[PDB]
Amino acid sequence: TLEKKVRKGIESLITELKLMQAVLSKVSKVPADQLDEGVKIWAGNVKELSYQMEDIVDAFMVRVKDLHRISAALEEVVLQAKQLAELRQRYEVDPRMMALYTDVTELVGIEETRDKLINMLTEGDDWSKHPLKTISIVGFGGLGKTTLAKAAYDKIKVQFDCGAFVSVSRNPEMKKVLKDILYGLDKVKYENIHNAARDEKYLIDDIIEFLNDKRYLIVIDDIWNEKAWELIKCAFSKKSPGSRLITTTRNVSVSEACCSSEDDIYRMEPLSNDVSRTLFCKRIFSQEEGCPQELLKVSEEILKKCGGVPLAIITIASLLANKGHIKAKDEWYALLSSIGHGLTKNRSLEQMKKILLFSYYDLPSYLKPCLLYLSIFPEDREIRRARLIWRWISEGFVYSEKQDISLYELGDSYFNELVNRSMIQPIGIDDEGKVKACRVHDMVLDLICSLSSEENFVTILDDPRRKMPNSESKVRRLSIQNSKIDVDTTRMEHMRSVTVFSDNVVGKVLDISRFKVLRVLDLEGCHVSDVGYVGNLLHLRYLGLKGTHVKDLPMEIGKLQFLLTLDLRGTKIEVLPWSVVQLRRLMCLYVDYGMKLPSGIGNLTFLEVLDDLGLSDVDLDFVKELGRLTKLRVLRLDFHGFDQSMGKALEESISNMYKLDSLDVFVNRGLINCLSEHWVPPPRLCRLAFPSKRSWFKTLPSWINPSSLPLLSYLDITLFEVRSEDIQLLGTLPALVYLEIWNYSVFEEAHEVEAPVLSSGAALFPCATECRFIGIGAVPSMFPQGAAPRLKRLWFTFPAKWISSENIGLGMRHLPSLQRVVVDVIS
Amino acid sequence: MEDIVDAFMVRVKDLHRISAALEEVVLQAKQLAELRQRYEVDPRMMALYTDVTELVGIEETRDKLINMLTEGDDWSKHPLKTISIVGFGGLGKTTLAKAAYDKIKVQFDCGAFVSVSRNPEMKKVLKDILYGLDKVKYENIHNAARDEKYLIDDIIEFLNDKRYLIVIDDIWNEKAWELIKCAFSKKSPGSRLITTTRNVSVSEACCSSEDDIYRMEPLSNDVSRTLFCKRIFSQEEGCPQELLKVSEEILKKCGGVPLAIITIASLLANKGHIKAKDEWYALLSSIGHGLTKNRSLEQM
Ligand SMILES: Nc1ncnc2c1ncn2[C@@H]1O[C@H](COP(=O)(O)OP(=O)(O)OP(=O)(O)O)[C@@H](O)[C@H]1O
Ligand SMILES: Nc1ncnc2c1ncn2[C@@H]1O[C@H](COP(=O)(O)OP(=O)(O)OP(=O)(O)O)[C@@H](O)[C@H]1O
Repeated sequence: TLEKKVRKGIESLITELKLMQAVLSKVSKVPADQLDEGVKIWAGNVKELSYQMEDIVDAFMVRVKDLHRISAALEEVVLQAKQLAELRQRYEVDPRMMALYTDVTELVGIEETRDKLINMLTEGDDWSKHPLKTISIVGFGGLGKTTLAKAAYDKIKVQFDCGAFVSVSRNPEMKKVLKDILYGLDKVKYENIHNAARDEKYLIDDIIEFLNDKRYLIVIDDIWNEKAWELIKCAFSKKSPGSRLITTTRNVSVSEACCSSEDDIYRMEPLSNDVSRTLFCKRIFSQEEGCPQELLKVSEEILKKCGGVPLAIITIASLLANKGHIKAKDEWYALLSSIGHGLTKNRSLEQMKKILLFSYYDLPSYLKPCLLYLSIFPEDREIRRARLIWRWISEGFVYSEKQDISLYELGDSYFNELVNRSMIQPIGIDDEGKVKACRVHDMVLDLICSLSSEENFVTILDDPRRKMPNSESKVRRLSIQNSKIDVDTTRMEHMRSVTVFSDNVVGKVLDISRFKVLRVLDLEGCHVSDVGYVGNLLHLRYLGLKGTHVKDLPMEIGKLQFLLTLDLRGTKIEVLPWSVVQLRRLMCLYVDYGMKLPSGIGNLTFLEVLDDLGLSDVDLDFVKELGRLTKLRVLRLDFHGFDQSMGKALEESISNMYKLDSLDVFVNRGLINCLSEHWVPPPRLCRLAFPSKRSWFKTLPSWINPSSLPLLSYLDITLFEVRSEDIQLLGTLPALVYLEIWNYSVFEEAHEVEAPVLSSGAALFPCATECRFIGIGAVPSMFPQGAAPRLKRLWFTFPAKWISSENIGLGMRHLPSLQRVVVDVIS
Repeated sequence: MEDIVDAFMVRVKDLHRISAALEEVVLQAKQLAELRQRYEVDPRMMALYTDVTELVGIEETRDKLINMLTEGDDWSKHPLKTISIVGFGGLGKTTLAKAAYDKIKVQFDCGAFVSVSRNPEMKKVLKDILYGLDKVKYENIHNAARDEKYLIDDIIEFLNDKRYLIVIDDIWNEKAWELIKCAFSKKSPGSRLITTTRNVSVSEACCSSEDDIYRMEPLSNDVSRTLFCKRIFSQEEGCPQELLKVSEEILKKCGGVPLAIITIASLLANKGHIKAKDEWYALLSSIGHGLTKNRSLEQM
């Protein structure tokens, strides 16, 4: 009856959504420089309609009284889209080229870095008989990559026969690039080469035939989208000893497509603090620095902001001193406040903003919003990547149709794709084995915040900013920050998300239940426990309550039929309500071992990651129940009171799981009567940790074999005894990037540190960067340096009575950077 | 709409439902109309520049081809003849032609390796033929734009009293080739032509005799095994001993196309057999339903 017309209109809305998203993606490709203002205004209005109809369709999906409301809203938004239609019909060089021409005696700190680039390629030019090699230089935004290549280039040209710079832009024309290569080789024979119009191929043949019996040193820079470089590499495919190539790029996934060797990849780092200070004082300051003595702290704090990027500091210095330091200690602070939120809205600085937006424009779709989402988080802090992944999934930024992907690995791939585009610095390694958190450069972060605020993507309340938009109704994302004064929340009815950063004003001034529709709720670090209204929120996906003093949670959580996250670390709650099996969709459950889980967990079939499951006073059915739901990828378990044949029951029921990637079991000072020696492990596994040290195994587990579980890269194992064949067996394993073994009896009984030996094989360690042995003697005279090619640190124990022995054959420099080690010695 | 029409035509009470469906289908047609109005290099070219000492099995077929066209070179007074090579997808038809071309080249006075696309521009093709014949006299021939005719005459006059061995590959739509044939119409004994195409029905448009049409066949199982192991493995195939069965089964699906084998060998060795017995089963199972949606496989 009435349901049929709305059920029919919904997919019409969906088709319109697809068309609008297509045109929005097309119009956002062009830089906001060639795009006329009329098309841009129309695009903004289209974007607003896009949000409104997404909200209507989502309301329909979650709800199905209300049908009348949905129908009325649908007719209204149709009228709006119609009316917007006829308005539109009714009313209708490279910025970095100059840098290339800069005075040589204007670059500070260049010579040493240039020498490092030269002698990593010309060391084989001595005996220039080696096969040709390419040296790739990587970096982010602009930090000397092209200049350094030219300094090196202009230095070593007497000892070759040819050579040229060629640049490749964002969207090259291959014939143009090839004509540029031909022109630079010889400008006489190929003087009018840009007029000849053959093809992409005959001129490749000509360039090949030209470079026979010659050493040249061709350098190509700014190569993006590796598929473009696979054309040029065919021009360089005949044997030519003593010839070399240089490549510069912002994509670190294209550099390994060159030179096939990680030692040839040149990661280059920002300038050091003192070098950056010297450059900064060379531009503004004439010859001395001892005059101010009052803005020195200001210069320190400014140089900290730019970090090390020769570009940022060059631009800021040019802005700061037009003629004899036209500004002093007041507008310096005004600039400092302006950066972070609004610095770029200025003059002579917009030059560099295009150089930074190059990378943002090169991003494909489905990644522009993911990058723009970073504007939510504050200026300088590490951002846990798991938080970003779950927030992205809950927001709707991640989606697919393949059904062979668990929609989480997809988000991880998006994050890694952001990393390799040289836009966010990854730092640290988490407990799951991947990047822990990420940090974004200060200039880039402030620049993207402005770009996001050009539309209504987010809204930030900041004391330095202290600014509000004119339309309170059209607010979707809010980021409360240190500001705690103007907390008006009246006319934000369709609020997509909200998050609060370390504020005690929350709750007493905030009223969140008033947000009838809400998709994620993030409450890191707050001190509020009054959660009794989340039952009213039915669109919620992400609910973060880490460190929130939440003592208890409402019984009616089961109503939140759509839900994907519950983070409950650091909370005061110790028992979950029974109304949690009622949840049908979930992917993560971050709980601590103290809390007690109600029975019925086996119904949460869609669960993807489980963390810190406490097994205390558990019956057999509950232990067996975890095995029916097989979608886990990460599982963390600890226990105190079930150490019986139930252990073997669980150990067998785990093997039902076929998608694990990590595992770790925690137990106090006991033999592991859980893992049985006749049991198949999951086919896929990477981490397999065991962080307890008071615990031990009697023997090396039998199921540990090179045959099964071939993808391991981490052990953290501990055993009572040790054998000289166990180490050899561990050497049969393929990857095992990380190594750690503990000898329990050594630290607990009167046991002597013996010297195990690898008798069989040659290397048994192709790739193990880290190796740790505690209570086990790993003498470095176990094999010549041709055994473990990559091993940055090694730990072992050396008894003092072996000083007089002859088995201590160290002193030679092994292949990896193994000259830093402090071995624990025992008398 | 076509379902509505067929329903009416077969049926002729149903008039009421048919009419209702008619007006509502008109409704979606109109609605979609205004909804729409509201909003407004060759992959196989790089393969040509591949290392010679990587091909496996080219010599036997290449020697057979050379002596089936060069057999009359002794007493080089036989009239010119053409050889068509027929195949599907990638079976080195182009590579084999170049392998033969690079060997018997010193014993001709001219020669050109010229390609034709799906939709050729005849002026471009003939300019390419001219440029390959002599790169000095006809250096900037691609700039000059006379017509389809005078440059054909230029070719004909240039090919007076010479033996050339011109090879033209990837001819589709024989109506294209019958224009090129007029370039080679004067008697020129001791000179020959080589033609490749994925369309067998345009080969009998060439050479007018079945004995010259060269059907070419996929690789044998042994040669396919050698090429498959040479790309992935280091030097010995008997080292794994445990994915050998998976290897032969996955090789059976490619059959003998040096292409499928080359793509699978590249995709299956990212860095020294990235994993075994699991991803190889993934690629065996992924044939049929989703293997195409993958990475660096789109190039084929
Ligand atoms: N050591 C240095 N001393 C002084 N100025 C420098 C130094 N290195 C770079 N610059 C200047 O900083 C600007 C950075 O441009 P650069 O040549 O680094 O671009 P790039 O590294 O190729 O980055 P992009 O990939 O964005 O082109 C240029 O003006 C350059 O001259
Ligand atoms: N016998 C061989 N040994 C090794 N590699 C080969 C062999 N034959 C072809 N290849 C490789 O496989 C691909 C074959 O290209 P091919 O010559 O088949 O194109 P083609 O026959 O003209 O077919 P298409 O109709 O696709 O153009 C190239 O990558 C070639 O290098």
